[PDB]
Parts: sequence; C-alpha cells; structure tokens
Amino acid sequence: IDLTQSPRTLSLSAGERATLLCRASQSVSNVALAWYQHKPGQAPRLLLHEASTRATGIPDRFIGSGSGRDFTLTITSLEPEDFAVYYCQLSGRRLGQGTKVEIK
Amino acid sequence: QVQLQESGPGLVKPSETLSVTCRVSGGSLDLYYWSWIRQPPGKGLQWIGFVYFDGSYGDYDPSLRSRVTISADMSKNQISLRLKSVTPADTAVYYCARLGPGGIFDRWTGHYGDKWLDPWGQGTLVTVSSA
Ligand SMILES: *[C@@H]1O[C@H](CO)[C@@H](O[C@@H]2O[C@H](CO)[C@@H](O[C@@H]3O[C@H](CO[C@H]4O[C@H](CO[C@H]5O[C@H](CO)[C@@H](O)[C@H](O)[C@@H]5O[C@H]5O[C@H](CO)[C@@H](O)[C@H](O)[C@@H]5O)[C@@H](O)[C@H](O[C@H]5O[C@H](CO)[C@@H](O)[C@H](O)[C@@H]5O)[C@@H]4O)[C@@H](O)[C@H](O[C@H]4O[C@H](CO)[C@@H](O)[C@H](O[C@H]5O[C@H](CO)[C@@H](O)[C@H](O)[C@@H]5O)[C@@H]4O)[C@@H]3O)[C@H](O)[C@H]2NC(C)=O)[C@H](O)[C@H]1NC(C)=O
Ligand SMILES: *[C@@H]1O[C@H](CO)[C@@H](O[C@@H]2O[C@H](CO)[C@@H](O[C@@H]3O[C@H](CO[C@H]4O[C@H](CO[C@H]5O[C@H](CO)[C@@H](O)[C@H](O)[C@@H]5O)[C@@H](O)[C@H](O[C@H]5O[C@H](CO)[C@@H](O)[C@H](O)[C@@H]5O)[C@@H]4O)[C@@H](O)[C@H](O[C@H]4O[C@H](CO)[C@@H](O)[C@H](O)[C@@H]4O)[C@@H]3O)[C@H](O)[C@H]2NC(C)=O)[C@H](O)[C@H]1NC(C)=O
Ligand SMILES: *[C@@H]1O[C@H](CO)[C@@H](O[C@@H]2O[C@H](CO)[C@@H](O)[C@H](O)[C@H]2NC(C)=O)[C@H](O)[C@H]1NC(C)=O
Repeated sequence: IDLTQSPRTLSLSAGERATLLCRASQSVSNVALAWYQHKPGQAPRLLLHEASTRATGIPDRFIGSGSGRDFTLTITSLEPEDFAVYYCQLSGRRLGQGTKVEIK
Repeated sequence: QVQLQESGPGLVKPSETLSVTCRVSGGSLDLYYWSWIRQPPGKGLQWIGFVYFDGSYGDYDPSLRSRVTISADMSKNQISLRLKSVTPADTAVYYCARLGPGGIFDRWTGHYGDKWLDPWGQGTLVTVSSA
C-alpha cells in the first residue's frame, strides 16, 4: 500500500484556516488513520485517531475528516504555537511523508 | 500517567551490533504492543516494527527485516532492540512507543487491535562513525 501527503509546505498567519491532504493508494477504512504533531527537539503526540475521534487534551481547532482514500486535517483558527510538522500514517505505520506548517 | 524513556549508546563503529533499551515506569507491559520508529536527520519518520508483550507476534519493515530483533521482558519492564550490520546510513534518532488499544489475545484468534500510538518518549541519537 502507498500513502502520499500534499502540499509539502505551508506558511500562513494567525486567525486563518489550513487544509491538508492525505491520500492512500487504495481504499482504506476510516479507522486506521491517525494524525501527529512533531515539533523539533520535542516528543511527538497524537492529535486524532480514527479520522474523527479527537484525542484527549488537544484543542478543538484541529478537526479532521475524509473517507475512502481522501483524508483531510483542518485547523480552524491558526495560532502561533502550531509550528510543527504534521504526519498522517496508517495502523502499521509503514508509510509517511511529512508536511511542515510555518508562521508568516 | 505512563512514563517511558529510551536509552542506549552514543557512538557505534561499523560492523557492530546496535542495541537500545526502552524502559517503562508507569505501569505494566500488559495488553499492549510495543514499537520502534526511526528518523534520519534529513528525512522524516520511518517505521521499524512492533512486537506483542507475550512475544507471540511481531510485524516488521520489509526493508529492515533480516537484520532486526525486538524483544520484551514482562517482569523487568523493558524492551530491547537489536540491529545488525551497522552502516553510517543508520545514524538517526530512535523512538519508542506503545501501540493501540487492543488486547487481542492469541495465535488462533489473530492479533487485531492496532489503532493509535501513545506516549513516544524523548528519543535517542545514534551516530555511526569510526572516530
Ligand atoms: C484463555 O485465553 C487466554 C488467551 O490466550 C489464555 O491466556 C494465556 O495463558 C497462558 C497460559 O498461562 C499464558 O502463558 C504464557 O504464554 C506465553 C506465550 O507463549 C507463546 O509464544 C511463544 C513465543 O512464540 C514465538 O516464538 C516462537 C519461537 O521463537 C515462534 O515459533 C512463534 O511463531 C512465535 O513467533 C512469533 O513472534 C516472533 C517475534 O515476535 C515473530 O517474529 C514471528 O513472526 C511470530 O509472530 C511460544 O514459544 C509458545 O509456544 C510453545 O512454547 C513452549 C515450547 O516449549 C511451551 O511452553 C508453550 O506452552 C508452547 O507450547 C506460545 O506459542 C509464554 O511465552 C509464557 O511463557 C512463560 O512461562 C514459561 C514457563 O514458565 C517460560 O518458559 C517463559 O519464561 C522464559 O522467557 C522469559 C521472558 O519472556 C524469561 O524471563 C524466562 O527466564 C524464560 O526464559 C515465560 O515466563 C507463558 O507460558 C499467557 O500469558 C496467556 N496469553 C497471553 C497473550 O496473555 C488463557 O490461558 C486461556 N485459558 C484459561 C483457562 O483462562
Ligand atoms: C476476548 O474477548 C474479546 C472481545 O470479543 C475478543 O476480541 C475480539 O477478537 C475478534 C477476533 O476473532 C475480533 O474480531 C475481528 O475483527 C476484525 C475487525 O477488523 C475490521 O474492522 C475494523 C473496524 O471495525 C468494524 O466495526 C463494525 C463491527 O464489525 C463494522 O460495522 C465495521 O464495518 C468495521 O468492520 C477495521 O479497522 C479493520 O481494518 C483492519 O484491516 C486494516 C488493513 O490495513 C488494518 O490496518 C486495521 O488495523 C484492521 O486490522 C477491519 O475492517 C475483523 O477483521 C476480523 O474478521 C475476521 O473474519 C473476516 C471474515 O468475517 C476476515 O475477512 C478477516 O480477515 C478476519 O479473519 C474479526 O472479525 C474482535 O474485533 C475483537 N473485539 C474487540 C473489541 O477488539 C478476543 O478475541 C477474546 N480473546 C480470546 C482469547 O477469546
Ligand atoms: C493484569 O495483571 C497484571 C499482573 O499480573 C497487572 O500488571 C501490574 O499492574 C500494576 C498496576 O499498574 C503494576 O503496579 C504492576 O507492576 C504490574 N505487574 C507487572 C508484573 O508488571 C496488569 O495491570 C493487570 N491488567 C489490568 C489491570 O488491566
């Protein structure tokens, strides 16, 4: 199986909306998807499992959706503390491409 | 609540055996899987493999299959990773985390609980050089 992330980078300002794209090579159910927040020099953490169930302790601006083979993470109101690389990978984690979100 | 920490050496010459150790200090190894994740300094995150706490199941990366060995001790609260044929390309950062909610016990039922991946720990750095 194969997974692909797009776009490769993003630089925006606060109070705005970001939209990412995570696409599998085949049809994947809505359960084996999770979203990550990797900051440099830190410990990464879970943001969203099963593509809609919000992880405990992360704010409500991180909202994900999608089905079949098209998956999307969306930050509703961008913040200056959201500078991190964001990862979508499967259950067995055998893929991963990376997408960096910068602050303008 | 569950706090875990990785450990290992810092300088590994080639043609050796890499060996790192992840220790849990917030609970048991029971009812969960345990995994390893690699990040090269230029690229992103890469998956190595994971093992079940009984030692009755393990899934591996097809690239790194025949040189890797993951083991876990239920009593000593630790997980050891071993890697053969150390190259300078293996200079990277290593991460240790427990896998999803499943406690799907057996060889006969089939290991079927694998959804998310909670705490990741700090990580360690392995540099491969001859100096
Ligand atoms: C109701 O249901 C539940 C659900 O099952 C039942 O719960 C279980 O109950 C068991 C009974 O009490 C309980 O027992 C334990 O079982 C452990 C599991 O053993 C299994 O796996 C062994 C490993 O298999 C891998 O390796 C093989 C060879 O390497 C390989 O052939 C296999 O394919 C498998 O490979 C897989 O993994 C690889 C790596 O991940 C991967 O690469 C590969 O692709 C595969 O995926 C296996 O060896 C074992 O099979 C036989 O083993 C011996 C043969 O001599 C025999 O004793 C067994 O009965 C069986 O025939 C089995 O398949 C088992 O390891 C535990 O052993 C502990 O105790 C023994 C004896 O005291 C001891 O030897 C061990 O200690 C050694 O290891 C320790 C470290 O682990 C060291 O510290 C020690 O010093 C010592 O060296 C262990 O302490 C134990 O027997 C089990 O906990 C329950 N299961 C679970 C998952 O929780 C319940 O019983 C049911 N019934 C009732 C009434 O409730
Ligand atoms: C102790 O008791 C517990 C409690 O029951 C028991 O645990 C159960 O163990 C059984 C094992 O026999 C488990 O049953 C299996 O379930 C598998 C589910 O996988 C599918 O479903 C995922 C989404 O959930 C489903 O939700 C509902 C309910 O069915 C349904 O409406 C949905 O459509 C959806 O199916 C989905 O994520 C999953 O995707 C798999 O594959 C991808 C591939 O990439 C992988 O990445 C995922 O991580 C995931 O593995 C899949 O869609 C099911 O597959 C399995 O099915 C078997 O039979 C079918 C034919 O019917 C075969 O096609 C298949 O290959 C399997 O052989 C099986 O049904 C059950 O889930 C456990 N319960 C819980 C709560 O976890 C223990 O076994 C007991 N222990 C002992 C020792 O007795
Ligand atoms: C099932 O039983 C095992 C012991 O056989 C439990 O493991 C212990 O959990 C407590 C509470 O966290 C720890 O203080 C002990 O150190 C654990 N024992 C070992 C050997 O690690 C396990 O937590 C139980 N499963 C549950 C409660 O879901």
